[PDB]
Amino acid sequence: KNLLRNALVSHLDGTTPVCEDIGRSLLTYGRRIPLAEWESRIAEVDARVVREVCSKYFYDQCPAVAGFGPIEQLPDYNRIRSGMFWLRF
Amino acid sequence: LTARLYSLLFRRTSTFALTIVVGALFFERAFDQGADAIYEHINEGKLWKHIKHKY
Amino acid sequence: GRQFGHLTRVRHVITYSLSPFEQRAFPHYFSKGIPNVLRRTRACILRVAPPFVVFYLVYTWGTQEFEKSKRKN
Amino acid sequence: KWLEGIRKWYYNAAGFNKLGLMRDDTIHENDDVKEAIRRLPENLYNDRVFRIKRALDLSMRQQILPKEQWTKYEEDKFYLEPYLKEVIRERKEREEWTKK
Amino acid sequence: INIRKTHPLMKIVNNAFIDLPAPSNISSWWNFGSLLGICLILQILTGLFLAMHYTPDTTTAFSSVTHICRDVNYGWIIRYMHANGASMFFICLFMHVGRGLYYGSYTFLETWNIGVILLFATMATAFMGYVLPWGQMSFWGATVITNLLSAIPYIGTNLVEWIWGGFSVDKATLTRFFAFHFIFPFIIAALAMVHLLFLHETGSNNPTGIPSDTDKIPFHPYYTIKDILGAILLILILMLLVLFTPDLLGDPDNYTPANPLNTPPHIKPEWYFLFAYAILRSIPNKLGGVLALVLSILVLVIMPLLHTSKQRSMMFRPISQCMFWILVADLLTLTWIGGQPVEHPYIIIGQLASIMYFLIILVMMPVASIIENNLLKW
Amino acid sequence: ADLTEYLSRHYKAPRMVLAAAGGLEHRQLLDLAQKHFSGLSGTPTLTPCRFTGSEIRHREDGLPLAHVAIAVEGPGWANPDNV
Ligand code: HEM
Ligand code: HEM
Repeated sequence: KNLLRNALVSHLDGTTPVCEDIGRSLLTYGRRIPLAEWESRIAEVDARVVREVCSKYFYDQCPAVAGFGPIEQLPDYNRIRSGMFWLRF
Repeated sequence: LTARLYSLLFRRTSTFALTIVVGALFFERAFDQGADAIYEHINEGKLWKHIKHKY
Repeated sequence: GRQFGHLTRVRHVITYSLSPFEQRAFPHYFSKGIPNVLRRTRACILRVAPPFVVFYLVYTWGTQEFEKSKRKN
Repeated sequence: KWLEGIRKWYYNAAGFNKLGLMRDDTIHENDDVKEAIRRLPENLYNDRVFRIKRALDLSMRQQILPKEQWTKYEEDKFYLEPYLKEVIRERKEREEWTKK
Repeated sequence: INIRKTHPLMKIVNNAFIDLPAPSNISSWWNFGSLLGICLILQILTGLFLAMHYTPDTTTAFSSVTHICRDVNYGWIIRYMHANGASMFFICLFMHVGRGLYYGSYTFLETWNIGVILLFATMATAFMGYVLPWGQMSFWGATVITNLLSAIPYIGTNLVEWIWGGFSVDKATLTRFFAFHFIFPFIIAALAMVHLLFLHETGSNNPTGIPSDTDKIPFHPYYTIKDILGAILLILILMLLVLFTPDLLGDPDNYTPANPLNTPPHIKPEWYFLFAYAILRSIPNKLGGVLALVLSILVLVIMPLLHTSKQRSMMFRPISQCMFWILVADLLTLTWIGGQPVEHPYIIIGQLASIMYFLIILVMMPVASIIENNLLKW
Repeated sequence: ADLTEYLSRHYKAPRMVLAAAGGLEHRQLLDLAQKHFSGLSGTPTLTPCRFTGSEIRHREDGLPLAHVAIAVEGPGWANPDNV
């Protein structure tokens, strides 16, 4: 959470990232959310909600894998599917 | 039915194993009754239970 | 003979690979499996079958020769 | 000569044309065949392994190609044979030099 | 890092069953390795439980196995599992050999030699296990094949009196054969590990003969579940054999106490030895017939040294393929002629079939190979 | 012709944002918007897109390094679960 705070603050420095942020906020939302509400929603975060959301968006998905180059070592897709969900090893 | 079943009994491994052992015992019981009923049903008559039921 | 990493050197190849949950369990079984097995059957009729009909003809010939020898006496 | 027609009947009944393969594909491999494959340009080598992998896929799934993409007796671009000739002649060169 | 890549046993497991680059072209004719392995461990278990209730003596064996099949719980099905699993093991062994001859994988030389030695060991284990129930058929067949070993001049007489423990098949011979059938599948498993070692040195083979190093799919979990499919197919066929028709394979005379005087007229070995036996009785020479059998196994040794083709398999050589199917029909012909009484037309066609066997595998293979060779502008 | 059609359709009335960040005045900014961007006088998309989930691979051994990416379907914008 402290890394996300510092990353967002150093992300929005200057004028170009600020104006880009205003444009992208008013395109996705029609409005701009200032960073204090982002700080409050950072304070709305504990590890239990995090592992709930990660259980929602990772736990036995059907991912998209793109390989480029000498990718002989890269396993088959079913190896990714087996190692995706834990059987608690 | 399917969404309910996957959302309950297919996301924790140990609960999955426990419920398939419980259902395996229940299916073992039901298959005992079904198979014994069928095999006694297609060979009625010459079976020892009725000849013992004579006596 | 070894593990992966060192076997071949192939450029110019892109493989598309589909998710198993993406497609059906049995994609067009009856509309494809029957003509494919008819083609694989026709691809081996005159190579596989003419030994066995020779087997059955020599079977019946030697059998009826034994019967004819054992039914006059 | 009618032996060409016999070769045509054989090349029909072979099946690697139906798999879309050339004569330079199904050679059994000794080390001389390995040297001969190594003595090839990059384009034909990559086209050969592309043909091999397509043939392995269509041999696994067994859904063999339509009639139109099948190679023929005339257009068989056989190319490994002079390289194989040079490799075996170098091998006979070495054997003759040792037995001399 | 990864527990599979650190523990030394798990490194062996990883190199054996996980990171094995396998050919993606192999159909159900390559499941036979797992089939033979599961047959072997089930034979281990069934013979082990039999040995927990078997008595190795001439007086007590027949009555004790009767006590097993009538009194010990499930011993009847365990005995049926052992015998019919030997038969299923033989079916899978012949088709493993047929794959190895048809798809040109016999170019693997020392792996083929290890397989030949495994074939010797399985024949010996099979024969001595068949001797063990102390039947009439087993007694007379053991006497016949013991005299076949006495066919050797000046060495065979001492060797047969050395393996007797008497004048004939007596209690010493019975217990010695029990010991050898009781010990040999461990040695079979060890040489099977050696067989697997040389194959994982080389790498497995596809139907094409072209090495599939550009198209290697792993051994897991694809081939694991495919071998499970084939194994449970073997389970259902084997168990339906032992629970529906137990008598389609077993001899009737096998259920008789051994009479040392009878020699019943339909004396024969079991069907997996009749092709070994049809070569014998259709050649009027004792040493000549047993030398013909030993030379048949040596022909199976020879056939890797006569591959004068330029492909690997006969998949694209249809003439040699048709000769191979004629050889398949000739093998079943020799087996059926082994399953007949000695009769004069049967004698004629058995001699013709055995000489046809030798002429096809010995002579016709390089002839067919060189017609296929010179036909293709070579 | 298609370029003119594209420029005439996919730009005009609701779907454009002017944004200014830095040392200026917002009142004069809207006054300059009144001065120039007024009178533009402009006058049917965004369907849910099916995520497939699959694997594409380019065996191309001429290059030394290797590049492997893996992803799943992202949730979007209207969720604090994105945070
Ligand atoms: C004693 C019984 C045998 C066992 C348990 C056994 C076991 C195996 C196993 C596990 C494999 C690897 C998987 C497979 O393709 O089946 C294999 C392959 C092979 N075996 Fe055997 N084998 C036996 C008998 C033989 C015999 C008698 C031969 C012939 C000499 C033989 C020749 C081969 C060959 C050539 C391969 C490789 C085939 C390929 O690459 O596809 N095996 N065997
Ligand atoms: C080391 C493990 C093994 C042991 C301890 C063992 C033990 C026995 C015993 C005690 C018998 C006599 C009882 C009976 O005939 O039912 C027997 C018979 C037999 N065994 Fe084994 N055996 C073993 C492995 C094998 C294997 C690997 C085969 C071959 C697949 C085999 C094939 C046979 C056959 C064909 C019989 C004769 C079956 C009959 O006539 O009833 N055995 N074995």
